[PDB]
Amino acid sequence: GDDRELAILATAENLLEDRPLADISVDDLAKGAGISRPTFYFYFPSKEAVLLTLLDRVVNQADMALQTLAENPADTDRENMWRTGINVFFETFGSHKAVTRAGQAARATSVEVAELWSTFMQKWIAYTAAVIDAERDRGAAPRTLPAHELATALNLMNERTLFASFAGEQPSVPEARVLDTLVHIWVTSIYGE
Amino acid sequence: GDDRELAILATAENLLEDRPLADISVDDLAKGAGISRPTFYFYFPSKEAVLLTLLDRVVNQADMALQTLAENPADTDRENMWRTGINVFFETFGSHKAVTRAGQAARATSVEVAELWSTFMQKWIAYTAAVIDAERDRGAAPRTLPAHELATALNLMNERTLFASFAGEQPSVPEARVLDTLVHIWVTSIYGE
Ligand SMILES: CCCCCNC(=O)N1CCC(C)CC1
Ligand SMILES: CCCCCNC(=O)N1CCC(C)CC1
Repeated sequence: GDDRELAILATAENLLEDRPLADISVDDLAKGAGISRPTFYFYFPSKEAVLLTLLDRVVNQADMALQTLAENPADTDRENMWRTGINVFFETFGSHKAVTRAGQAARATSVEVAELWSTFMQKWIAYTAAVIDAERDRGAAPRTLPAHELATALNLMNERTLFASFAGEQPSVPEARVLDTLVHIWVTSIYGE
Repeated sequence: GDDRELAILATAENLLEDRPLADISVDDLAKGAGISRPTFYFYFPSKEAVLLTLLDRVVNQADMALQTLAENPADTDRENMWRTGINVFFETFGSHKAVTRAGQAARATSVEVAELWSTFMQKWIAYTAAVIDAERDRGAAPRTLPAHELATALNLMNERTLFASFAGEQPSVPEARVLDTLVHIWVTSIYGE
């Protein structure tokens, strides 16, 4: 019923590991899901609408996990608090590299993708800034930069840096080193005078 | 003679302020340069080869300026040393926003662009790492992260962050705040324990 939808989504994610969206046809999506081309079009208006949904589930999965984290503070030092948080994005997006990769290229092309990306980045930065302000109220962090400006730049560091390594871009931090690399820069910029 | 070449380049840069490369024709480039379509094709094989050259001159201008900077150390504190360096990329790319913007989208499309980007990023990161290692040998910076890993992440922060503000992306640091924002994170991650 809507299992067909889930089949189209899985087919697309599987196919995107091996070629870009450009070299995948609706034909290829329908085939994989075991439906006709016109039945495909019942569920989605384009291959692009399939990417968008994929990215939507990845982004919301990241977001929900961060909500679960924020509701249950891990009992640990500040370094470990930040690491646990950044890890939500490392694991989540790192488990969906094809979708991550395709979503990011699609930003230049698709206004819906760009907006979806935009909404969640705003949210996570807002959250980052809230935690930093809390850390300054507490007395644990110095009032250096505007919290929102710092949060913005740290989050953009994480987008670029997580995605370069996920794609094996030259240059990039190796994936097995990227978590530590980011946490250092976060902790040191948030706590440093 | 090759003034026609310079005319094509200026026409393209002027046109790119107002629409993407997709909505600019070879016709539009030839017109602006005051040549025929076939004479255009004498000088460049595509609109894309025109972008590539544009980006090449922007990137080399950035690079040469950093070479001039490295050869003549500005006599100042460490914060100001880094700021002066990051400023080379702020000013250079910030004076060529249309080209910057178009080059970055073209990375997903054009393998020549991606490689050109790749080469210079490797160079600037290598330079960043060399300066940090020097700062650790001097005794001025602690041996925290692997210098090259740190350099990689800081440079990727700068790419993403400079270009988001240049494009007025939501979200982004405002352009009049981005220099200070970056220098803070650099100095604090390089000098911090
Ligand atoms: C895919 C990267 C998108 C943004 C990455 N943001 C990020 O790392 N955060 C968000 C704030 C949390 C407290 C943990 C750190
Ligand atoms: C367009 C951004 C590309 C990379 C930006 N790199 C950057 O800011 N650097 C390079 C190292 C210098 C010592 C100054 C700081």
